[PDB]
Amino acid sequence: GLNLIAAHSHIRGLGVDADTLEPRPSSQGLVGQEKARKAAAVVLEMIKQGKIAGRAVLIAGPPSTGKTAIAMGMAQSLGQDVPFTTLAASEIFSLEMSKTEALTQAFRKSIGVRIKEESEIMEGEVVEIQIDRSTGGAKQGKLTIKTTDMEAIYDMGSKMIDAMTKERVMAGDIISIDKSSGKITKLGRSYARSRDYDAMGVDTKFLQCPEGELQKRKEVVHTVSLHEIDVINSRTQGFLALFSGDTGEIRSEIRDQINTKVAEWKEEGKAEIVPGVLFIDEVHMLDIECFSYINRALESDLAPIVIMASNRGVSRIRGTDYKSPHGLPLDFLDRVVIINTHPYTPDELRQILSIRAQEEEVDLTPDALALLTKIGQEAGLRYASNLITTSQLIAAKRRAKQVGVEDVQRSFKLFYDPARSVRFVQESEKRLIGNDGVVDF
Amino acid sequence: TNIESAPSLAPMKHYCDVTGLPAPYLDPKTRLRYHNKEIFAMIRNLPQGMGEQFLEARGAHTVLK
Ligand SMILES: Nc1ncnc2c1ncn2[C@@H]1O[C@H](COP(=O)(O)OP(=O)(O)O)[C@@H](O)[C@H]1O
Repeated sequence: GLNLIAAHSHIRGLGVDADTLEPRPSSQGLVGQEKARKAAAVVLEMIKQGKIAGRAVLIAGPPSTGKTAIAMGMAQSLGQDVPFTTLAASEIFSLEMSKTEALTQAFRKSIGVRIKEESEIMEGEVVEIQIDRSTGGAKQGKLTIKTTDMEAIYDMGSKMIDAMTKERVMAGDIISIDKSSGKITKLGRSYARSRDYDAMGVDTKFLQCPEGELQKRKEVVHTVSLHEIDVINSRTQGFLALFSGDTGEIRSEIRDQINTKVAEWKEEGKAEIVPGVLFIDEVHMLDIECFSYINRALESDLAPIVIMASNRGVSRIRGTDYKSPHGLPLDFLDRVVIINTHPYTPDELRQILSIRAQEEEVDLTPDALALLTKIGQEAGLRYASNLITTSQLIAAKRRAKQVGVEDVQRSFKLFYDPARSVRFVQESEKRLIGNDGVVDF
Repeated sequence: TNIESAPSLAPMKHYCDVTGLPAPYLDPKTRLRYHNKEIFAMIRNLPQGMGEQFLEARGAHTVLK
């Protein structure tokens, strides 16, 4: 149920030690990369500190050397506390709005405000409801409820009886009357009145009575970013825009006033600012018009730390014509700090394939694992990690239990690795459309 | 003369009548304001003849005739 095995469903954190920052070589999924994971650990421990600006760390490296893996490790090693936002750098080139402003919203999405305030709620099974609608109306009525411990009678206002016939509270429901507003969230049905429910399904869940007192205060903690407040204070009922993307060019005075009230909330002690992480995946797909704004959005007090990943070597910058390292201009490479990765040794390839095999729960003989490591030496991690999922299914064709050499050699036979595909293109020139010609036998 | 005593008409803050703490909810069996579940336990296992004396101390006992 919505936990389908992806290409990164085996990473359960960054995996490094949190006491001496030592990258232990096999923990929580990330296996093999040492120096880059220690530098990511240092960056991660200065994110949770909070006493630094929005800085820029560039995870540069060759393809399939674990860059999205390190970013997802830092995403899993923070929990749902500090806001992590992914941004593949082609969501910026929109048509609903401009391009620099679409980047500004992605900066504002990663600066949370965390405020904690209390509510008063009521648990409990309804014993019975009597409503004095007799021609009368919703004027007076009695509500008898109980927990396992308590039991009580309440009288109701008119604007509560109009919420009781609104949710249709039966004799046996497990409701949560939020006292400060009046909404009723039925948590379920009580088991002891299972006879008293006729208009339900044959398969219907039933709960027990709530345990404890019947009138308690909850300290809920909410955390919303500054872009949330910006989109809220933009129309009449404008929060729908951030669920439908129909927000446009937000005027800058609104952002300035909200940057003032967040500081006034912090100085009164009513609030607390949490700087998040913004991960700009594939940062080489930005033109120089973006870098001339990231060079100055990383200057203010309210700026999240930017982590970004580049594949290209000496390549061209979009918008302009002159080449540069990593596809980035040099005045922006002065800002960033670069972490370089390395290709993988074959034993690390073998144990990464072992983790990817244990994640999908596929049994492997060690001979097939040796053959698969030999393939991954010559065709990369992605090809072998797909040959695993193919070979399990090919073993399931002929009703086998463990995969073997006779199935990896079929998966290697049907599905070409991209090197042999490049050889296929080079040896089938005259029929494949290069630029001009089509020859038909 | 002697009919100058005046009643009231205002919302009253109802307190507990077992203890003196502020109590927000009563009972169906004995109609006692009570603070929490310990006082509810001591209400539902008290010996008979006293659950009416609490309403006697608060007033409106309504003893039989
Ligand atoms: N240290 C590691 N531990 C486990 N799996 C890894 C590690 N490094 C890379 N991988 C795997 O290799 C694949 C390529 O990593 P990824 O970061 O997606 O490559 P790229 O940097 O080209 O995006 C990923 O699917 C990931 O599962």
